Amino acid sequence: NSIQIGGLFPRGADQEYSAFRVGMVQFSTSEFRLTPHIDNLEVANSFAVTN
Amino acid sequence: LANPAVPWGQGVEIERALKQVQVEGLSGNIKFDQNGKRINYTINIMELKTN
Ligand SMILES: *[C@@H]1O[C@H](CO)[C@@H](O)[C@H](O)[C@H]1NC(C)=O
Repeated sequence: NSIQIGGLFPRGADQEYSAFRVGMVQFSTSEFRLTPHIDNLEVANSFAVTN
Repeated sequence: LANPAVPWGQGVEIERALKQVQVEGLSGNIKFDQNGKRINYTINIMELKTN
């Protein structure tokens, strides 16, 4: 039950990704497991966001 | 979208070519600065009257 979910973290955002992982650990369940793919980028950049 | 994006060299030259142009047209004197905004233009101030 692997669920692929993409994610976008603006470079320089740390505590957000930290709380993200903590949320992944605490809310993890035997039924299904979320499988995030993290890619850091420039959030203001439209090209980067599109890519 | 191919990552990492690689730009063509010629582009910068074409940009410079476009920005360096000074011509006469329907908008009046046409010239641009380094950023591409209009410079040396003339905006006619008009008033609607009886005639
Ligand atoms: C042409 O426009 C630029 C941009 O405002 C200005 O700095 C410059 O003084 C202008 N030149 C003349 C001759 O009006």
